[PDB]
Amino acid sequence: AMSAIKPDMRIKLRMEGNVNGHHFVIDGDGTGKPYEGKQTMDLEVKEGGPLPFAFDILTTAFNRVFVKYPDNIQDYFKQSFPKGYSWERSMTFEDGGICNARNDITMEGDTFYNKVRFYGTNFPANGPVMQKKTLKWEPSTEKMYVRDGVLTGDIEMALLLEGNAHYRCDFRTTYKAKEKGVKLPGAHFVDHAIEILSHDKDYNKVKLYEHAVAHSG
Repeated sequence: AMSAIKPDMRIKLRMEGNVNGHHFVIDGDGTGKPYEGKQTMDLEVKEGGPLPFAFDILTTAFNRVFVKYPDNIQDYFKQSFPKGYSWERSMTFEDGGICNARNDITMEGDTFYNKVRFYGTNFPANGPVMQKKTLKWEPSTEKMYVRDGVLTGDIEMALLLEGNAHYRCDFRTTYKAKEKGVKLPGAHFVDHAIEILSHDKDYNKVKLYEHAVAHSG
């Protein structure tokens, strides 16, 4: 049988968000190569712009289907389709900032649909997020393992800032296939690299790119 996952897929996304009380809506239109672990999104703020905080804190919320998995590691996410899966994420920043995010991922035809919710709070008014001092996320390694019976990914993240410093964050994401029969994979790692390829001056429009590869170390 031919895989539910097609080698060239489109992506549709809407995020409803609130960071330090600032409400916003962002739409995404993208394409990706699931078996190459590559995807590109064009994002557009639809409400609440210009955003008064660093766009970078949102970008990892804009799907682990787009990972190049070797044949010796079980691919939980590609096995989650056609039905799909969802994830919940906590992001705990070094200065007390805290974000919680969720994505519900479904498939219709050649397109992944993403229903994203994003909540951030406790960011200091003088900190780099509210002051828009971020430059990029550094490439990262996500540790995939089963925690309390649920596939979980832990990441030590780092935002490069203006002025020779990093702003660090702990990610924990829980991943759940909609079909409860999908077998849990063995522990492994996923290397990520996310980058903004271009953006407007006020980040109303952003082009985003991610490359990810799975490995056993």
